[PDB]
Amino acid sequence: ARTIRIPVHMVETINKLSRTARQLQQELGREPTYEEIAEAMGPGWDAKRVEETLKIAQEPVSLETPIGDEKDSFYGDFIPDEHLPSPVDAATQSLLSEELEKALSKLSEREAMVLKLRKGLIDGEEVGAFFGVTRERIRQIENKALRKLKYHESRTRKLRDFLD
Amino acid sequence: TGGVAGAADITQGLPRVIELFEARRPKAKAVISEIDGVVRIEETEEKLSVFVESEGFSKEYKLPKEARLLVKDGDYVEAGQPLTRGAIDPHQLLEAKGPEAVERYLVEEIQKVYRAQGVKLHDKHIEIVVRQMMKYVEVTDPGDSRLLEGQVLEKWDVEALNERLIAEGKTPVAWKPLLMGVTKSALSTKSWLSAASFQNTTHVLTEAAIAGKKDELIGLKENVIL
Amino acid sequence: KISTSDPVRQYL
Amino acid sequence: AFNADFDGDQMAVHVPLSSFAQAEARIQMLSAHNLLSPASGEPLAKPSRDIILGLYY
Amino acid sequence: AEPGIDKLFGMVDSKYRLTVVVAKRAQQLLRHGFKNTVLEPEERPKMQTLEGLFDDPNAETWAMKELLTGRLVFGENLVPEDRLQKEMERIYPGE
Amino acid sequence: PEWMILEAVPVLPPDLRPMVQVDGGRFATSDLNDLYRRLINRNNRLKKLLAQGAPEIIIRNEKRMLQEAVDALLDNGRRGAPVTNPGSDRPLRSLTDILSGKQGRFRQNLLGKRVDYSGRSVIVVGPQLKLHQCGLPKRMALELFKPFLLKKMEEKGIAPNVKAARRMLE
Amino acid sequence: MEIKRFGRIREVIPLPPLTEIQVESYRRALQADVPPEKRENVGIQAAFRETFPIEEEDKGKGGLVLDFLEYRLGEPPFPQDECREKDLTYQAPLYARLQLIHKDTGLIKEDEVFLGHIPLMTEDGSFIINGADRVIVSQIHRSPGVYFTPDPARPGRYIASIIPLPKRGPWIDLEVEPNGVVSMKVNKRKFPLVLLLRVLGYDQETLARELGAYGELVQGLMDESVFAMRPEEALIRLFTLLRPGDPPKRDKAVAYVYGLIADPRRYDLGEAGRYKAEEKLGIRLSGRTLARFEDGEFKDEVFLPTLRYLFALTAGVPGHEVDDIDHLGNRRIRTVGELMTDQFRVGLARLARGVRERMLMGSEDSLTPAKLVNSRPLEAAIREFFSRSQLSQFKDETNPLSSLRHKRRISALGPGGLTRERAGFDVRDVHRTHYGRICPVETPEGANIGLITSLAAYARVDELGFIRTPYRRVVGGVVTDEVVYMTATEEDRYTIAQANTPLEGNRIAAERVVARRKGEPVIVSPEEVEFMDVSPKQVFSVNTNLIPFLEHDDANRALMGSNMQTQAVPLIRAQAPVVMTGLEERVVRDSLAALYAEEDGEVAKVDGNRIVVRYEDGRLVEYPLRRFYRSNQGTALDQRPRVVVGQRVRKGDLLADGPASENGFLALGQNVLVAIMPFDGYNFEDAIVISEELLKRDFYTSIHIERYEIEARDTKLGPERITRDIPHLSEAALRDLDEEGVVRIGAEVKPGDILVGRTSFKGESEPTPEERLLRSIFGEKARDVKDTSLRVPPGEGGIVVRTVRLRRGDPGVELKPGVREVVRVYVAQKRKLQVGDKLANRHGNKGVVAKILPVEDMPHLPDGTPVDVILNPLGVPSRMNLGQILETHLGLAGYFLGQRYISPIFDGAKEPEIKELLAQAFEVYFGKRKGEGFGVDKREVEVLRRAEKLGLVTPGKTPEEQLKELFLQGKVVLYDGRTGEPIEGPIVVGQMFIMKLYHMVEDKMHARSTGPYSLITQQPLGGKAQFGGQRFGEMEVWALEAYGAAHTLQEMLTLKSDDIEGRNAAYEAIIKGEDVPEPSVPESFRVLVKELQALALDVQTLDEKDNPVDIFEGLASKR
Amino acid sequence: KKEVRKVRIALASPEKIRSWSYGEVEKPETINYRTLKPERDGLFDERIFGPIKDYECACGKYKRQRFEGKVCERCGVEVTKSIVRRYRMGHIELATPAAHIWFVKDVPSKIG
Ligand SMILES: [Mg+2]
Ligand SMILES: [Zn+2]
Repeated sequence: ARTIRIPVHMVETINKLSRTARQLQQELGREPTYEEIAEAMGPGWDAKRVEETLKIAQEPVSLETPIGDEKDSFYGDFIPDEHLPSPVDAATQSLLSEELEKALSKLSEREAMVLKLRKGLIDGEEVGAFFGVTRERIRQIENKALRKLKYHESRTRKLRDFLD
Repeated sequence: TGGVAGAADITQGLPRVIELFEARRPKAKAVISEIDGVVRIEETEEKLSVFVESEGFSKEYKLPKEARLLVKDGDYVEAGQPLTRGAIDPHQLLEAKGPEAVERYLVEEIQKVYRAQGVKLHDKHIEIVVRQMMKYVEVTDPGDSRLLEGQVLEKWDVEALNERLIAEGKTPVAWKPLLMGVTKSALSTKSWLSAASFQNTTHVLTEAAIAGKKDELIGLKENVIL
Repeated sequence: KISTSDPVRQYL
Repeated sequence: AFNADFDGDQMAVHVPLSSFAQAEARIQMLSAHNLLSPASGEPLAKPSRDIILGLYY
Repeated sequence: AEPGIDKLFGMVDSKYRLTVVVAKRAQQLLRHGFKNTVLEPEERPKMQTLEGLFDDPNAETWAMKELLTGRLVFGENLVPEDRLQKEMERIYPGE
Repeated sequence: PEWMILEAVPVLPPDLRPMVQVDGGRFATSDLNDLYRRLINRNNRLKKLLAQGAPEIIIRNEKRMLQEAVDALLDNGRRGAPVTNPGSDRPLRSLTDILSGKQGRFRQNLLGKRVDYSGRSVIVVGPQLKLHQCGLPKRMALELFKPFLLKKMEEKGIAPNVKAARRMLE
Repeated sequence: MEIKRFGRIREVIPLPPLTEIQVESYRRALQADVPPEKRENVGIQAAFRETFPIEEEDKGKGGLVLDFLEYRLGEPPFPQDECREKDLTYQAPLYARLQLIHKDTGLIKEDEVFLGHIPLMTEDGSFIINGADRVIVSQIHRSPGVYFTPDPARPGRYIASIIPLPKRGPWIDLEVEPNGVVSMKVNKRKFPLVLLLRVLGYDQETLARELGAYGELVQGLMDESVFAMRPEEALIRLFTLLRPGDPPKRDKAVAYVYGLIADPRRYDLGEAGRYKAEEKLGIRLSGRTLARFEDGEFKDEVFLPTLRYLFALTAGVPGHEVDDIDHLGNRRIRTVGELMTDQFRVGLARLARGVRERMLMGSEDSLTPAKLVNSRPLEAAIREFFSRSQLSQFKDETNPLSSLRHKRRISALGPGGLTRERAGFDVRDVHRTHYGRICPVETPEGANIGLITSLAAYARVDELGFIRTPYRRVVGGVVTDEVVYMTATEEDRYTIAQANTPLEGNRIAAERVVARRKGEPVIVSPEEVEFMDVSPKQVFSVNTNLIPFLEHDDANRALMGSNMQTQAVPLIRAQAPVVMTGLEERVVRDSLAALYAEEDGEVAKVDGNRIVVRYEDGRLVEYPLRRFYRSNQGTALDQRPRVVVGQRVRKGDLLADGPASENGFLALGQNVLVAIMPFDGYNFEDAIVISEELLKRDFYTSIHIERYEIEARDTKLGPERITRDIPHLSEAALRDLDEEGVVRIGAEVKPGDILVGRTSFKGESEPTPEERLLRSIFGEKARDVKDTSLRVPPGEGGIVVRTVRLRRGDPGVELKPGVREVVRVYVAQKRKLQVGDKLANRHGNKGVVAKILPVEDMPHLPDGTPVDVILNPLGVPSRMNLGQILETHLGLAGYFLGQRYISPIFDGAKEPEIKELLAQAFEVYFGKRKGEGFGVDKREVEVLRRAEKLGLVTPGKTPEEQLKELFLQGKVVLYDGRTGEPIEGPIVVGQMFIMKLYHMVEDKMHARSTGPYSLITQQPLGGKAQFGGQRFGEMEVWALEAYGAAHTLQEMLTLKSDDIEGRNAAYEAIIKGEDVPEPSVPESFRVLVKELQALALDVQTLDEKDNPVDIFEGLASKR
Repeated sequence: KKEVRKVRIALASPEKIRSWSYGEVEKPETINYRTLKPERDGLFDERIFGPIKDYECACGKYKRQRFEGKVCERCGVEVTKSIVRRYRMGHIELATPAAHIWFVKDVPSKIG
């Protein structure tokens, strides 16, 4: 029945929810606030629960639908896009990577690449970050290289203007 | 143009310019003279009648009550000459005085409208257009593809040219100059791309597909989609 | 033509 | 050329990005070059309303 | 209008050709270094915040300013397609 | 010509028949997807109907539906018109309707697309201006020629880099 | 200042209450102010009665009878202002008395059930649906009757038509095609126009002889005698003719349907239909429509008369039976009441539909309250009409006038069942009957022309929507002060004359005086003049009547003038016209701009916010004044007190002025001294040159207010907090964000400043590996929240004047789901006139400011006073509205004579009278000049020389005398200002009124560099802050195609709109000063190919030699 | 690399249906709410149509550009952004064939 599959339990759940809203419509003259529904439903029913179920109950909408004055309006053009780098972002990655690339070379391919690769290449482990050399040389070069890098980048201000 | 009422004879303004580009049978047509000969007229009560004849033959022309005759008992009438007063159907004039006549009629009949409305546009343009209304013809003596087919005039000048000059065996591809409306002229053309745009996107394709059509891109509409 | 009728008729 | 009067008419504006698009734009699309109409060999840079009125008087 | 546009038009066989020339000349003017010009000494390109147009304002305004002179050569097939870009990098510095 | 018959139904890409998060938490998907499910469900119920055992009437009955379905995605309305459930008696845009349609593809492929470096304002007579030129609001010019400006900012001391030159004008 | 008014046509009766159309309809609609005892039972009460007696008898157990007693609605949930502050729909509560009967002993009466909250009307005539004041526009269509129109294609004979609305309810037609058939069609198929008469009881003999003895067509009636010889059997026979395969036996069931109740309308049993009858055809009515159910034997006093008149229409002159459809006596105007009552009854049926189901569901007798009533239908129904109807719209309060006209305009489209989009030109044209009933100017430009137009001055909807234009009676050569509001139709039976006719009182004055019989201009004699036109005013609409010398302006351009006023923006320096028509007063008054005094008294306190007056009756009331309120369209509405402390007020005198009133008179723009000559090019086609001086004084200046709004949404990622916290960079931008979160009132906001701060979460579900490193490098511990803060959109903002925040514990407000909390920010801004703005006089001269000149050098008169605006002459000839040129002349007079005048519509000022005032003006101008000590310039003399050589001044007369002549002509000498030399030739100048027009949203010059993109279509899209690209249409493509713009066109198709990979490399290339790249394939192309592949077809691009090539870069090869 | 100089529509061979396709959409499973991810093999599956994230893979074994043209050992994801997710095709394998209405209901039944 639904476009977004819903387990049998959620289904009956929804039926009971609907039925209950019906008996509640019966006398208030006020389409029940999600307070009644909780009560009338039973043991573990709360406002967050009902607001949630009825949100899943609404079937989707036609991405293609006649909008405004149905003269010729199709709903799906109005939604923007997120993954795609609006030019502004492509330019970002260019300078960022070129400048990040210049700094990475004029240094020690040691604790800089460790933190560059550990952070920018795979996933986000000080100890498990450096090859054979323990934590003391990690923090040692991480914090001393990271600060010389930052303080000369403070001189020739290229990075300051937060690329983000 | 006009409205069915008594005797409304011509068509003015844009309405006409539509009746012209799109080859159409005017409201109040004018029977043309398929034959070039001499004139003869008759008296009886109901319908009039003009007859054109040469030492060879004569032809009967039914001219009902409303038809005001331009011709008189006595002189010559070239082929496709106005024998009734008013509008002329391009297909008929095509048949009668030839393409040259139709083309020449269309152009000038079109300018008739604009001239009368102050606009002064060069013939050239209307010509370019009309030409395309005859880019196609009809077949009656096959070679490569069966007879009843309407195809592009120059594309046959292609076939006939190489079939009689480079590869022997003169298989004359006999055709019949065909004139078709501006709408139709485009409605059916070489590139399906262009046809998909306006006609029946649904059909245009179906055919283009079955036949494995290679749209050589020439023309701006088709090459723009790309 | 129209699909309900035909099957209905079909098994009925 | 553009049938535009100033009772609130509004015109759009575009930009030639390629050095080519620019080349054509200012060579064969620039106003001050296309003075005679394609419809008639009559000019289109004709002194409109106010100019005549002046030059006439 | 623009300087000797008539003169220019006349120097080509086709209107649309003149456009391609200028555009391709302007292209090269920038890519290989902007000093790739044929007429800089005495009376040349110029802008007024200073007289600094001498360096890089409008590429084609130059192209046209040279083409109007008789030093450049535009052909259908003047010099073989790939050997051109090679000889030009070799002789014009500025990057 | 053996290909006119269908036994393998090409399915249109996914991002082209999105499933998206809207307002409040609403969602929105290309109608095409409800039609697709139509077919896939039927096609599957079919397989299982053959396997379970097969009483004739029921197998054809389904094959019929199936057929119908295969029309639906391709072109809706040529034979009956499919509807999303009670809400909108609307023809689910068929792949056809996508190409041609009221406001379809080749169609709006020629109605227009929006240029990236465009602008529009009220016009006003420019008496001293020469045919050659035109008066353009600097304020407009700035956005219009933004990237051309950015870089030119870097060529001068006004800004260190692009991203800078950007925030400089935000 | 003094007022002198020229025309004398005794204005016999004042103009009607300008909103009665809207006010009275809703009055009769819902008769709630008066007890159910009062007789007016149309509308609600009617719609009620119509569907209340629910008879449900047998299928199981029934005998149901639910009956209506009395309808009562009385206490509004909330009040007007509260309804606007909070999003609320001001509606009154209604619950009528109901008692359900039983076939078993017992009748339970469950008194009240409040179903349906129905909106109320403001005293002005406008509504308040959701936040914005809305209006219900009237409509037009074929009034339910019966007419005979000429047959379609066969030139032969015409056919009859019976029109029954509601939609459900037959549509009859009678046509005779004599080789062997007759045709009467209800739903579609045809049959003999006699089998029916036979059913009713009309036999061949009595029928044929009495009806068509005079009509030989009788022969087609007695033709199929075989069936005409069996009465009641003909009843079953016709049943059989209908087609389902129905039971022959159904005693009197279907006959009932075309009989008494449903299908035939239940409208008034006297006029709503029987009017169209007794006058047009037949005579009586024995029940509303052809109706009866007393003996089983039906009576049809309508079925025979229709054929009676077809035999009559076809055979000669019983009268001349040809009905011109467009006669207003054929077309009805639905007043608000009807429009609501219909949706109210539609709901009643929906209600009565579900209730019937519950007469069977309820177990035993206790089924009165909840068992029978559910308020779900009526609510949705009526609610849908006030908020979703294509007819109810936002009040257009750009200025009171606008908000009024918008209240009283009449549309075509709408229900669809009265007039859709297709049929046009016959309706769109100004029919003859439109006289005093509809304006012929008012309708808007564009496709939707003539279908939508506001009514006229004295136009009034009588009993049933039929605009009656008033016309006074003239018995013999005597004219009366008595008036008859006549129906479209009856207007034709008389010989009517125009008001321009020289009148001595009751005496007509000229033998051969004009009159117009029926749409035909006819020179009649005083003895034939049966009726006379009421006024010049009734002929047009209010909105139009406000034009000075309408008389001299091309009806075409006068339209522009009328619509221009609807676009007038209130200035903080309103000014009445130097020359008015006479309704400015009445407009402001009948519109609810200014605040008038109820009864005589004195004033107590005069605050800037209230005027508590003391009436002589021993009472005193506080009159608040909407200080600064936001109009739907963002124009200020303030009531500026004009009365001082302790003042004896006359009943009905302005206490305060409305948004645009100076002194109880309508005032827009401001009368400005203007020279009417050419300047450089500054006024070329339709450009206007303005004197800087106009800005020195706050002359054209107006206050706007936009209402920026932002919401704290509940994401599953975490609530979006609204806090002063703006995650990434400066306190500089946090200043005016004083209140934690909201911006401080009275702060100057420029484009790009935070109006409100909000914090949402960074990703969709997961954090960022790359952003993980950066944060850690300079400050790991960073708020991973995203800046989503309402900012000042480009364009402009002013100073914040009010703010609204609705948090968690809602008072009595409606917060949408997911919506945690809302934050409104009202901003205000002064708009001093500038080069981009457009101003236009009432005549139609519309134009834009092209240049603001320094008072230093614009045209100056001999005495140092210079002109404010310089209008181009050329704009006058082409267009034909000399009226402006006439205004300027009277204006010049009023300038020196320091007086304003009132020139009525066509009776107003006359060329001699103006030349007369000009004469007086010459003395103020030049008289003081004589005494002040000096005479005439070398300049002044010089221009005279060129003036006589011209022919404007009688050669040989003294300069002093010559200049008088020249002034009387409306022109004076003007010096350059830049040179001080004179402008060869006298130039007219004067006090012309000119308004400033409202700046639409589009106006805000858009401009987009890069921005969003649609999800499915990859073309540029805007919205909130990024402008959105411009459309490149086919017409535009060709433009380029025509040029050799190859690349430029590719660009527009690739890099600029759809080339995904294109636009990207594009930007970047530009950024690195790299000549832009060569276009990749357009997503339009790709989207297509695939859309195409989606269907069996295979589209493969090919090479030089027929071989593949690849558009989809590398994503199509598999795996 | 070479200019596109000719376009061509031609009929679809079922074997070419499959050639363009990736996987078979075999179940009406859009996306299941709890996780807004593609349900089973269904209409949106990542194997069938493609990954939904930049240069990165679904699970993340390989995450940047160095190895841009290779696929993941345990899960299949070759990458350049989700544009692949919008250009790839999947096919449904029909039990007992049916026919194109485009060819059967045009006026001239191309099959008739
Ligand atoms: Mg305009
Ligand atoms: Zn993986």
